[PDB]
Amino acid sequence: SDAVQRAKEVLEEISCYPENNDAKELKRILTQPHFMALLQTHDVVAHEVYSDEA
Amino acid sequence: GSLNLERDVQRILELMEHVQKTGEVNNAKLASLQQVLQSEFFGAVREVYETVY
Repeated sequence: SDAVQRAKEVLEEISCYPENNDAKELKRILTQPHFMALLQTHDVVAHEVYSDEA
Repeated sequence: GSLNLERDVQRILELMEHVQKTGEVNNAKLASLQQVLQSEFFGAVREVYETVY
């Protein structure tokens, strides 16, 4: 679920960079119970793809 | 006729590239967001979501 975070992660850096509250909001709004929810529903396997051999 | 979020999913790549015009936003991460935003899995998975819904 870190791969998906990388998406909004960019916003984390934008926290310093004063950008369009709307634009920055686009990346934020991009995280809904539909999309961001799907990412967590797909990242499950994505993360499992490399199941810790441990 | 569909969710705006999906439509904005593409238009977002525009705003991102616009805000990234500040320099102080390593396009590395910004671009990384595009890889996920432009990810095919989004539509592939999104398809199931709609199916289930």
